[PDB]
This record gives sequence, C-alpha cells and structure tokens, in this order.
Amino acid sequence: MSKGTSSMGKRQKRTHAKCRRCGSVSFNVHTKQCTSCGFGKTSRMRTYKWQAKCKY
Amino acid sequence: MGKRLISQNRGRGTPTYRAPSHKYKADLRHPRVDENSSLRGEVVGIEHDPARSAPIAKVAFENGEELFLLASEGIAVGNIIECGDDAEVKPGNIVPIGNVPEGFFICNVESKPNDGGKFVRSSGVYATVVTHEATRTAVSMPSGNIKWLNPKCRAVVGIVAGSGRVDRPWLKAGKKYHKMKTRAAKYPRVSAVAMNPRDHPFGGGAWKHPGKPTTVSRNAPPGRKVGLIAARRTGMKR
Amino acid sequence: MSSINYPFVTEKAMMLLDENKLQFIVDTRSNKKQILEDVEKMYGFKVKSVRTMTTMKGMKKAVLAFEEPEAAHEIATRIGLM
Amino acid sequence: AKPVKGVSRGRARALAAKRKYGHCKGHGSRKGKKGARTPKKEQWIKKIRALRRRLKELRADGALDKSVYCRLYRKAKGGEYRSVSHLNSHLESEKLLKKE
Amino acid sequence: MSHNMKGQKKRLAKAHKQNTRVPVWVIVKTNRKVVSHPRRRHWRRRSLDVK
Amino acid sequence: MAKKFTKKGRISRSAGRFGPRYGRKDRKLVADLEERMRAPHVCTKCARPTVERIGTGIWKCSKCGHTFAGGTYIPYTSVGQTLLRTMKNIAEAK
RNA sequence: UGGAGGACCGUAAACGGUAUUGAUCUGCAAAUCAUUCGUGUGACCUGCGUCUCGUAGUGAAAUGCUAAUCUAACCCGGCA
RNA sequence: GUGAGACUCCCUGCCGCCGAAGGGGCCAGGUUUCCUCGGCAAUGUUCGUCAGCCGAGGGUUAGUCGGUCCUAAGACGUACCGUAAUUCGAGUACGCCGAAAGGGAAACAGGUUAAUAUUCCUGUACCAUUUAGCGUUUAGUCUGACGUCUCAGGGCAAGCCGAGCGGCGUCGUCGCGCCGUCUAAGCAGCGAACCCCGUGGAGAGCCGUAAUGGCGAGAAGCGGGCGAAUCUGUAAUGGCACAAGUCGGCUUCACCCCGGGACCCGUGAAAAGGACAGCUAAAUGUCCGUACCGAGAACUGACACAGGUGCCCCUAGCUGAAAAGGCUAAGGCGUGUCGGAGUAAUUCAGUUAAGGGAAUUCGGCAAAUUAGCUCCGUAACUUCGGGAUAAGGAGUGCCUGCUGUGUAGACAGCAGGUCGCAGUGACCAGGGGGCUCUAACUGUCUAAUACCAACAUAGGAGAUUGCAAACCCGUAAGGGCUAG
Ligand SMILES: [Mg+2]
Ligand SMILES: [Mg+2]
Ligand SMILES: [Mg+2]
Ligand SMILES: [Mg+2]
Ligand SMILES: [Mg+2]
Ligand SMILES: [Mg+2]
Ligand SMILES: [Mg+2]
Ligand SMILES: [Mg+2]
Ligand SMILES: [Mg+2]
Ligand SMILES: [Mg+2]
Ligand SMILES: [Mg+2]
Ligand SMILES: [Mg+2]
Ligand SMILES: [Zn+2]
Ligand SMILES: [Zn+2]
Repeated sequence: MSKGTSSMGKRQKRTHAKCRRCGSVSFNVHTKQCTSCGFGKTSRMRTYKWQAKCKY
Repeated sequence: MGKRLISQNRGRGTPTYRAPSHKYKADLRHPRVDENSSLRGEVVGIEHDPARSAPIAKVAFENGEELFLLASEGIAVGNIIECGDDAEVKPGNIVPIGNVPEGFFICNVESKPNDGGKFVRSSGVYATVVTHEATRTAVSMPSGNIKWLNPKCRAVVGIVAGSGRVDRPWLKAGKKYHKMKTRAAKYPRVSAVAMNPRDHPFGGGAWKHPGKPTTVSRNAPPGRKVGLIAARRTGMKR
Repeated sequence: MSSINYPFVTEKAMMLLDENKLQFIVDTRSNKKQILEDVEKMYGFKVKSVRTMTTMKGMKKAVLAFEEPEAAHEIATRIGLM
Repeated sequence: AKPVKGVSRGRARALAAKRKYGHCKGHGSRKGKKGARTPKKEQWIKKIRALRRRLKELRADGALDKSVYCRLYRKAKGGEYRSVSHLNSHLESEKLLKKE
Repeated sequence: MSHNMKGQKKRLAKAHKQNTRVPVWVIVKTNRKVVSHPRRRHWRRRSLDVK
Repeated sequence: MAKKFTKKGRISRSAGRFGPRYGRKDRKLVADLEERMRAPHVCTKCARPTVERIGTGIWKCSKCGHTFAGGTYIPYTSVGQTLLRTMKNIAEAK
C-alpha cells in the first residue's frame, strides 16, 4: 500500500522482547542479543566510550 | 564504489544464490571398494532425481547398504551389477578403463583412482576409449578433447540415460521458470546495457550501447571480467 | 514454606461451602501436592481433589474438595469464617 | 418471547406447481446459457446408462445372442440410437432379437 | 487472545494494580501536597511496554 | 477414426492447444515430438506393445511389469542401438 | 464421446491502479473517496516462520526499495 | 416512566437499516475495556439522569480444549582452528532449540452464575505411566506420509414437499400462513469399491466403463477371504407451555469415504508416535492459559480516524447460471453520535428536455447508445490455430390442454386463447466497422504527479573452462556455484 498510514496497519508483530539481565525492552528475538546491555552476546556488560562526550 | 556485480554476490553466498540443497535426493558416487575386492548387487528400483532431470537407480548390495547410482541407459529393475576389478564388460557394470576395449562407450569416469566419478554425467552424454598405452589411456571427452587418464580408473559402461532432453523447446517463460526453482540460478536476468553506470561497466548513456569493447583480457581484476573473457575469436563463420 | 495464607470470604466462596468445599488463598509459588499435604496436616481431613486459579490481582486461589461430609462446615467454624 | 415471523412460501409454491406442469418457462425466462441449465455430460450419462441397461436385460432374458449383443453394444457406444424406443424400433425392424 | 506465560501475566497484574487514585487519607495527611503519581494511564492510550 | 480432421483441422495436431501463439516452427517441432512420444512402443521381454512413459526417462511395460531407464522422450535411442549392435557382434564373433 | 490451454467472460472474493486531469486539498486520510477500469488455474494472490544490510543488501532495472528518510539509511562520537 | 432538569436514558406500538455482511467463531494484538452499585468537574464533535468516562466491590476452576511432545527452513552453545586480540570469523564433531493453522492417546449430553464452563454439578464413558498377579514376540515390515487438474459411486448437516397432532396470527369475504412435533458420545452388529485365493476354459472374437480399456503371461461366470463412511439397536431418561412428542418422500453442496484418468526439461517433507501379545485389580495423571474485544468505538495509523490487519473461516426463503443485483427471515442496530425552520443567489450529486445532431474542444473529454437467452447468418486477412459474441436479422409475457428424454430431480418441444404504447417490461446487462505507426504474445515498473514504444520473455549467436577447472567471497582459518 502507501508508504504512510496505509502500511502502518500491519504493525502487529514484535522485534524486541524484554531482557532478563537489565529489564529493558531491547532483546532482539532473531539474533538473540540484548541491544542495550549485551546479554546473550557476552558475559560482560555493553559499554562504549562514544556514549558520552570526550571529557575534555 | 559503484555497486558490486552479480558474480561477487554469488561469491558471498547470499540466500538468493544458494542451491536449495534439501530438495536433492542424494549424492552420486561409485561404491567404495577395498583393494582386491568385488561386490555385487541387483537393482531394486528406478527413481527420478530432481538435481539433474534424469533417472537414477537404487541398488542393494550384498553387505547391506544401498546406494543411489547414476543410471546408464537400459538399466532395469532386477539386473545385478558386478562392480570390481574382475567384472566383465556389459552395459551396467563398473570396470577399470585400462581393460576396456577400444571403441566401447563409457561414462561417469574418475579423475584420479577412487574419486567416485566426475566426468560424463549429464543426460545422454558419453565418452570413448581411443588408445591403450602402457601407462595411460586416451578417452575422447564429450566436449571434443583428448584426456590422458590413469589405467586404474573406474567408469560405468554405457551412456547416461535421459538422452534428447533438449530437443523440446521451452516456448514459454513459465516452463523455464519452473525448472529454475530447483537450481541455484537466478531467473530472469537483466541485460547489462539497461543498467546504470553504478551497477555494471556497460551501463548508462542516452542510448543502449556497450561503449567499450566487449572482449576483456584474462588479467582484468575481479569486478571487470564481464563480456567475452579473453576470447580468441568472435562472430559466426562466414 | 507455608502455602496457605488465609480463607477467601467473598460471596462466591460462601456458596461453595454448601456442598462441602473451601477456597483458600495460597502462595503463588506452589503446586497441588504441597497444598494437599499442608491442608491435610493442618486439619486432618482427607482432601479429595484440588482446583487452582491465578487471579489478576496476583494471588492464587485454590478450591479444596473433602471426602468426609460436613468437614468444611466445621473447618470454617473453627477458623472463624462463620 | 415474541413469535418469529418467517418468510411465507405459498406464492412460490403455486408457481412451482405451475412450472412442474410445464408452464411459465418460455424463452423470455431463460437467462443462463444452455449447459448451465443442463450439462451435456449428464445427458450423455443418463442416455448411455439407459441404453446399456436395456441391452443387458435383453441379453439376460434370452432374446438376444452374443454376436448381435456385441455389435449393438459397440453401436450404441458409437451413438446411432438416441433413446430406448429408437433402439426398440430398430431391434423390431431388423429382426436381430430372438423373439418367437 | 495473546496466550501468556506466568511472568507476562504477573507483570500485567502489577501494571493493573498501579492504576489507583491516591488514598484520601494521604491527601489529608500531606495537606494537599500529594494528589497524583506518575503511574496513571488509560487502557485506550499509549500502550504499556510491560510485555 | 480419431477426432475430426476436417479440411482445416489437420496441420496443428497436438499443438492446437497453443492457439495462435509461439509461431509455426516451435509448434511444428513440439507436435512432431509428441506424435513420436505417443507411439505404440514395443517391449524387450514381452515383445508386445505395452511400453509407456512414467516419468522423465522412465518407461514401463503395462503387461510385463518391466521397468527401465531410456530416453527422455523416446524409449530407445540410436546411440544405445549402436552400442548394442557393436558389442553383440563382437560377442557373437567369439 | 473426451476435457487440454502462462485460453475467454466476469463479482466492491482477492490483487492492481487507466480516466474523470471529479470530491477533498488547515482532509475521513502527512496519498483517502465515488464512478469508470486491468488480471482473476497461474511467470497467480496470501497467513505465519526463517534468512540476506550500509561503499553493503535486494531489484523482470525506475537510481526503485532497505520502518512517513536513500545518486550511499539511522543513533551517538570527532564537533563548540 | 424516571429525574431538580429529557430531541438525545428506559418500556410498548408504528416506521426503518445490514441481511454471502454492519450477523456467528476466533488468530495476532490489547490488557480488565468484563458484571453490579454510586456519580457527572473533565472525556463523548450538541445535551445527558447515559456511557468502553469517574469511584467502590466482584469475576477466569481441565488426565480428555490448547501449550507441553516430534521434526522442517534455520538458529544457538561447548570443543578444534584463525585473528595483534575479542563480545569477532567459515567449516567439522557433539549437543540443543525452532510450528497455539505441519505430525498428534483419550468426552459427550443437560443443568447451574450477575459475570466461568467440552473445566463446576447429574448421568453415561474413555486413554496413558507405575505396582501386583496371569502369559508372551513376527522384530522386521506397515502406518504417520504427502503434487496440479479432472471424473464416477456411496453417505450425510443444511434445504424442500405431503398426512396427523399442539399453539400463534388473520377474519370486509375465504381458509389459509407461521412455529413445534426433539435425543449426544460410548458400546454391539452389518458392510460398497479396490485387492487376494480355488475353479472355469473365451477368438474368422468376446467382456466392460462417464472415459481410458481387459483377455491362453488365462476373459466371462461361479465360490471364499481382508475391507468405509454411514446406518440399526442400546445409552433412554434428559430437556418441552410433563403441549403435542406419530410418520413417509425428494434433494444434497461448499462436508466425509472410496476408486479411475491425465500432466511434468516441475516428481510434490522429516521425525516422534501407533500396529502386530496382551488380560484382571487398585493407585497416580504435576506445570501454564481460560474474563471481554477481535474491529465504521476495545488492535495499528498522535483521535470513539471512511485507511490497514480479518473477508481469516462460516451463513436461511423468492427471482436468477449464480455466494451478482433486488425484496424478506434469524441475529444486530436507529451511534458510519448535533438539532429546528422550509425562503434567495451560488455550489456537490442526480431526473427530464422541442428542432438540429460534434456545428463544442488541443482531442467525441464527459454523458448517452447497445446489453440476457434461442435460432439463422457471418468478411478481408491468416503462422491454418484464428478472426468470431465478426458484421447483420427474427423470437421472448400471461392463461388452457398436452407430447418427448430420464430411475428421478428436472430438461426440451407443441396447439389454441388473450392483454398492454412497450413482455431479458424493474434489477442486471458489449456500441460497432475501416486505414496506419509501434511492441510478437501472457507478465514487470518510478509505494505519494510518468502502467508506456521502457524491463522481462521463448528464439538466434558468441566466449571461458576437463573439475586440485573457469568465475567469485575472506586478513586468515575456509568457502559460493556444488548432493553440480
Ligand atoms: Mg521509506
Ligand atoms: Mg576521554
Ligand atoms: Mg564503472
Ligand atoms: Mg477477466
Ligand atoms: Mg554529529
Ligand atoms: Mg435489505
Ligand atoms: Mg459534553
Ligand atoms: Mg488450569
Ligand atoms: Mg520443542
Ligand atoms: Mg443542518
Ligand atoms: Mg507488450
Ligand atoms: Mg527491450
Ligand atoms: Zn539487556
Ligand atoms: Zn513386457
């Protein structure tokens, strides 16, 4: 259908479930990883230095 | 970077260019036989193979294990096969090419001994034994070339079944469409001169022409060997 | 751990008591065997079966059916539901 | 509960009686293609079944031998009789029955 | 009908229990300084992401 | 004998199911191949005409029960015939 | 008699989107409505599941599509 | 009637809407919207005593319904190896997950609540695992387990007709019209086709089918065996105004069983489970879901949104080829949530129009004409298939009495009379022909200004490569094409 409100009626599925380790709704049900804390990918918790300004 | 070509996409192995393996019945190979052994077996049924569009035979051997085999023409349910070194020459048996007489037709020939067979396998093809020197034997391949094979190579005697498959024209896009669903090939294929200059070396322009010569050298980098790859000649015969 | 918290005393639970049945609020992390053994030890009445329900408030209701007639009446008498 | 009011059917019933007699069915009331009103395969099936049952009973009682029975069977398969009375007419004309 | 497991139903029960008007005695004790909480919603609005 | 081969209805044959499509050449080729395929082939054990096509290159005898692999559109091919002739003559010369 | 075909007609079943350059154009709607139309046993339409992604993917090829964004997406950082 | 207050809330009567969807069942999704009582500041395109709104309370019960169990595409984990290195990377071995529409051990009727019911209660059943007793394998096969089209046979829910019995309506005249006349699983019995066996002796030919066909490599015929849906009895006493509760007939899809044929350069899943050795008795059958909506007000698009998801699966009488269009049942509604008054121009969408008939306009744009079925008749050209519904003509209602085919349902045809301006009388329902350009055709395309001559296609030709190949992906380990 149209790219606007006509194709937004098929919006009945879900792509992210709820994570066990952090409780945030960011668990990818296809790749089986949490996109916020990294659960499923690793035993460590996801942190990147680009999640904040260079502190200078 | 103008987009990669179809050949490189096949290289990556994306799901659009991967063969649907689960449809195929079974892999075709010669029975494994130890040194100085000769096992027999009688055909149990004749069956259709979707990976080649030709029949295959199911054979139950004396040890117990059954194997699908490349079916040569004339194979019938009930006949026994005598694969081994001591087999006689008959239509159906598997024998070394060293002790096959000149003029006999063979098929499912191997490259090196105990490969299972790699040459002469499509429908209705066949090869011939020409000469028997002490160390090699020359067989004329279905392409038209002479190949020098080891005398201790195995090949079934006869010609591959299903002869004449390409005497029936498609005359539709639908029938050829249906064949392509059980193969890795993509159908249908766009022509290069109708693409954009990102997509292909030949694309672009206000009218559809190649622009540059179609013959390409053998040393061209990947992503450029499109057209007549290292042709020796062009055109029909005048 | 204790699996029975307290009898449930709404209007529907009262009518179950007519044909010799009760309705307890049990610990939500428990099954039918544990409920059976706890009630049997606590009142000495041989339970017959047990039906369980999870409610939208969070708790977990259980309906006990006894074998000996008039047992539910006197259990409710001593417990103080009456 | 108030009674349900159905749909009366007396008028259609009388009309159906008239049609069953053979009226109210003229060319001006057909609106579907011939074949939609009577498929041809059903016509052939009923015709051939009637013809075969009649020939079989003529063979069974005894007034028709094997040779003429075979000939008439294949002939009716070929489509030279259009009805049972037509077949009886040819049988009683060409004398192929063994009535005495 | 959205067949749920035990945990999903548990979280749904909690989110149900959070839709409550603040008790009247709380408003009396705090002298009309607490009159609402940020957990109030309505079922036909923004969907909750409990599940 | 067969369907009405009128003053016209005689050239297309089995290719008349394609209507006015695909051109004269392809239709003629398919038609001729179909009359070759529909032929009353002969058995090798029975020596009675009973062979029909079961699948792509599979053939069977209706009375005899014999199953074998052959051509895709015709039971016996010329190259197989030549192989039989040559090998049999070699054997019979012994 | 028989019942083939990328055959025919045709539903406001389904899918599509010709013309009115109609209605609306701070709309019912950030692309809809009415009439008129095209396919409708097949290279058909479709539910759920699963896979392929950023100098990469997919494309019966228009520079089309990749979450109202595409001649190189989006979030944050280099960056005041 | 209620209420301080009534176009808007409630009851009765009349008049209406959808009636192959606006009704019924339910997935995903929602998450208490479900029921009762008490309210009307806000929400509701007006008001409101009403409410999917606000406050308080209440409501979901399973050995048999699902999940759970098996595996498909395909994921993930540990090890091995690579990488400067990892949370990164292909393959191999061993595991493990993946379907609430695939496979699958077992339950039906009635009652009860304000809101739950194959779950609770009454009655009648059935299936597994363990323990004890009494015996035993054939253990290797069968089943689960399979495409598209087309057709015969049998059965049945729905539907229709006649007679009797009980109610309701109409009643200016007549005596018709409608509703009801019910009954589950389980258990016991029977078996149509295909197939197997014992006889049989058929050709200058016989036996059959809707059709293909069968036959001394053994037909017809005569016997026996394995073998379905459904049907008959019981369960038969439950429900019904404890009011009747008895019988016959026709048809039957869109549902079930069984068998045949055709087609493929398409061949149309796997595994758990079940069958073959079981019989009797007691005990056990844990866990999770169960309310309500499922959409012109309970989902998604910021909304009580004319879109989309769901037209996903089902549906009565008449007309009719029909699930089309029209008119009515059952069911749901008067909420596709502003009213009163009736009088200008103009505007959106329709009905009709003398005489002329494209003279309008870039252009017959727009609108009109024709339209169903039967019969007669049908051109240039042509790849011999077509063109073709060519073009062009005639008939059609109602009443009376009949004939033919058929087991029947029904279908086809005739003779006479007769009315109207008009007989497919409304609904529905092609305007046709000729000469050129272009692409062979069916198909695809700029979601939201471009449905085309553009793309694709079958057909023709050329080139590389004998497999440790040609072509390509990766830093590597290794891979795609390739079960070739
Ligand atoms: Mg977009
Ligand atoms: Mg820093
Ligand atoms: Mg370039
Ligand atoms: Mg059409
Ligand atoms: Mg920036
Ligand atoms: Mg109506
Ligand atoms: Mg208001
Ligand atoms: Mg339960
Ligand atoms: Mg599982
Ligand atoms: Mg007004
Ligand atoms: Mg075209
Ligand atoms: Mg082109
Ligand atoms: Zn997480
Ligand atoms: Zn034979």
